[PDB]
Amino acid sequence: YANCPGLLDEVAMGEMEADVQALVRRAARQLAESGTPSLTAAVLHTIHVLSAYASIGPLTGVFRETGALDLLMHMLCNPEPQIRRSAGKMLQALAAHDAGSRAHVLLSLSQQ
Amino acid sequence: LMVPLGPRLQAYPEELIRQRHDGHPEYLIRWSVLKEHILMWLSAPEVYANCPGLEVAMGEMEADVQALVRRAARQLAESGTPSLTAAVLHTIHVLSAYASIGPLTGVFRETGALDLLMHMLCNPEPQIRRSAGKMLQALAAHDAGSRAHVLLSLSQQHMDFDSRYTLLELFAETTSSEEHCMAFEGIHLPQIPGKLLFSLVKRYLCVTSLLDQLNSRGQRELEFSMAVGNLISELVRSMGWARNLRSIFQPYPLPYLQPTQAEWWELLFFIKKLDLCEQQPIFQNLWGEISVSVEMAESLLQVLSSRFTLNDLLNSQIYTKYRPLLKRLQQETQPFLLLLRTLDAPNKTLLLSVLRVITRLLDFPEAMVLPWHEVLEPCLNCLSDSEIVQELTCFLHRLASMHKDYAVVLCCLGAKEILSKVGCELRDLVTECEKYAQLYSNLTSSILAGCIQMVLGQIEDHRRTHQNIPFFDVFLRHLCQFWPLFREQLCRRTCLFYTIRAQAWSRDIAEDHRRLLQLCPRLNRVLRHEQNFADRFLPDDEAAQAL
Repeated sequence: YANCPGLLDEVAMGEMEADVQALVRRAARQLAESGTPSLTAAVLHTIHVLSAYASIGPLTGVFRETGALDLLMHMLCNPEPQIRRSAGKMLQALAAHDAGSRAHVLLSLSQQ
Repeated sequence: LMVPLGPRLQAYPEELIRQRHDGHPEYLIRWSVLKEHILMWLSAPEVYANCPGLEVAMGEMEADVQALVRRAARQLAESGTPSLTAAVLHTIHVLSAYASIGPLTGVFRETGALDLLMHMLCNPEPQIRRSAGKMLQALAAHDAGSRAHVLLSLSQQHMDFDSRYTLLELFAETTSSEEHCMAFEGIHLPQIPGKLLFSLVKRYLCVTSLLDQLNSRGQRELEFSMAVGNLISELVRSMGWARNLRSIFQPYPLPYLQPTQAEWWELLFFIKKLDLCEQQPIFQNLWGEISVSVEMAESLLQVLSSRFTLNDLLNSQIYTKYRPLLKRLQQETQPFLLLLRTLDAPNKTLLLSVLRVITRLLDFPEAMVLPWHEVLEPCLNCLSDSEIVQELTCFLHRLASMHKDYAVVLCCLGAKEILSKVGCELRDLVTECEKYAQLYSNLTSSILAGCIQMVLGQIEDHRRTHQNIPFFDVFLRHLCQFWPLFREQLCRRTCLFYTIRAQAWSRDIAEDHRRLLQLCPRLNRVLRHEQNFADRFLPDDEAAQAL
């Protein structure tokens, strides 16, 4: 109020969070099925969709709330190199929103 | 697979982008060149020859996009809140993310999203407008044709020249596709005034839309013919350059060396140029593949010439082989060229008469038909006699006080620095708006490059057709008489095309050895077509030998 006062519909946000939860479920289903390149390409498309979902600013609380972190970590341990790079880009896009997600992600990534 | 392009140039493909006389699915692919990157259209057998390697979720995402658009309808209908714009912005983020997927383009177009973009056109929020532009850019990345359609629906809406400039600049920024992306020339392409730019932009949009939609077939023939003709005519006019106009392969008899429709094409184009009242009698007298006699063509040419831009046709080749002063200058724009040349020459009597005449003639607004602008190059480049210099400055000032479009034309001419070097109010005239020269340069260069892309791509596509767009001779000839750089582009294009075809033929022949007996006539036909191309469209025997 003293220095800069001027600087002072989430249903769709939560809906997209739940939809991303279903999408991550389907993506992990494809990851368990990642023995055929068709499902691998579909999983890459799903990961692109997941990143686009991650492009939001304020919904990081839901993004972690859906427990996407562990699924993403498993995806980083997948032998899909291009998909691994894409997931890394998605995590980096996530990083600007919050630091704690990144810290926990890499920290769990270390204990392998 | 590595493609040997040149002594230092090599190439290699990147990915499939799209699909489509074959009547079969096809594929357009980009190719990175290591020594920029090129784009090409191939066919599935040629794909297997050269590029061997390269579901219900689509339905789910389509339902998501449809429902999202339905929600965004209300998200935009309630644009009266600080949260309204932000929710619309989030919706736009989701959309532009979705439309970056190939299949989503048809869904968005089928979703009536043109209505959404239209509601975005009237955006007082510059953030919302630029976000819609970003969405359109993503749509163009998805598919150029859908982007053309959307921008046309935007164009489907005498508006303010400033508003016109705003809309056109937005469209130029948004539609800077990879095709619109092109190499800077580095050589002086002359100034392009504003209204010419707007008209040519409209024509280019028409041409691109028709070309994308190309694939009875006579409809496609007429569409491509009319679009290419109008574009070539407008580009020649705005450039104004129309006022200036043995063995093919060896360095026994050659079977290919031993062996008009385009005239009818010009005739039909001009008959289409005639209005309904004008064109109807000629069409009735005629009553796309009309067979005629030379006398019939002469009669049609006379009938066309007998009624009424006309001087532009008078400067053509088909005419060879087969307040009153303002209207007069309209009938003969070459008289305007003569006036400009007369001013384009010492003594003070001639130049004084020229200056006084221009001043006393501009007083009548009837100059709207005349361009009155082509001279502006030397009026600032050359002029420095005291009275003469004052007269030139006052003439520029009068032009500035007349038209803000002509003011922008002088702004591109950079009259600010010169009038600062000077008898100075013209500098203040130039100090009206200095934030449009980048727009002028960008739009002009991009449009010229786009036209060159169109012609080169058409020739490449015809290479498989082996069978005439109006005035195409004029454009390629003017570009033929720059030519080093564009010639480099042409030879690179031909090299890639023919390498792909040759590898395809070799792969086919490897299957069965009986193929060569049928192979020989194929080479005959190909070499014949190349010889025809070289004979019709290439002056320098050295150029033909290089090709």
